[PDB]
Amino acid sequence: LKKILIIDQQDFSRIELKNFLDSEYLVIESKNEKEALEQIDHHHPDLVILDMDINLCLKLKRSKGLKNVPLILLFSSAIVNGLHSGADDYLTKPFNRNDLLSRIEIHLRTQNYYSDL
Repeated sequence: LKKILIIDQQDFSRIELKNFLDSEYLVIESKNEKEALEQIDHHHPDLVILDMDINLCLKLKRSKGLKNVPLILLFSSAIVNGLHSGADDYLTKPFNRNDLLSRIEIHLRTQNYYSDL
């Protein structure tokens, strides 16, 4: 199973995401920056999903544990202006669960593509 780290301060949405993703992946939850970074050192996830409600993209990207690991940013209702750049993909909230699952699968597939390369 591929590993997905979710970072979200809001417990309700964090749990809704993990419950949804648990059927397909090994899912690690995190509620803040320090937890996230610690989970990265301990588990080295294959993909990271960051909810804006917690430039954290940069910080995570400036981390030796995220090499070749895509970051997906989820944000509510500026990013188009360039703020919080550094992520590999951006989904607005609420997100279509089926579209998220598709992007995740495509990003991991690309990850494998380069691994096999």
